[PDB]
Amino acid sequence: VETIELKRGSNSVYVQYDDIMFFESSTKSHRLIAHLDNRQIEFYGNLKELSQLDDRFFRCHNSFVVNRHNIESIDSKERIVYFKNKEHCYASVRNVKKI
DNA sequence: ACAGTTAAGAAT
DNA sequence: AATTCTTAACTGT
Repeated sequence: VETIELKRGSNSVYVQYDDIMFFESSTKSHRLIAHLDNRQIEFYGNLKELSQLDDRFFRCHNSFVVNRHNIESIDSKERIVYFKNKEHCYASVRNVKKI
């Protein structure tokens, strides 16, 4: 069991670490979006604390924390991180080396 | 180094 | 249970 509580104010949703492809910032202030296989969950959190949960969670961009276990491939020239579910996000110039 | 954008603290 | 203001730290080139 590697469970994370995604706190939502009137409720919480619980997911496994490896259900999560990546996290990004929401356009709602102080919310993030957890990208699961084919669902997304909005919750209260910050990307910094998620990257500190576990070494699989890597801060590849100011707006993205990726789950290394669910990365399918990486285009290092375009700085695109592709996930097993066929979503993608971006790594910043300063962080792309380290993924 | 630069001009523009944004994550997350403080308050409530 | 959510929202704004704020500003240091980030962004790509």
